Amino acid sequence: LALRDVAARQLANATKTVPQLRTITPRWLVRLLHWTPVEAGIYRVN
Amino acid sequence: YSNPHDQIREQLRLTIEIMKERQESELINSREYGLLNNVAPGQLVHTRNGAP
Repeated sequence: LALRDVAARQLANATKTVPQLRTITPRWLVRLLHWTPVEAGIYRVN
Repeated sequence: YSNPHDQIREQLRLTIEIMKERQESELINSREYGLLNNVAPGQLVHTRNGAP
């Protein structure tokens, strides 16, 4: 008998990931659109 | 809507204008300070016939 895994694991740093968000999508449309700046929030299409 | 006019700056500017008007009115009319209430006896004159 020797040191067990569960006891030796109390000394080990776990690698923690950032929280996984499953509803994330590639959002292709936003990446495919052309984006025009509107400096004062009003866009008039003549 | 802050192009070409800063909206916060205009709101603050106008607010300070109104407060400065109130400050002049208080310098004249306040009950604690205020010229019309801090007039000494003997310094209050009355018109002889109304008109100045």
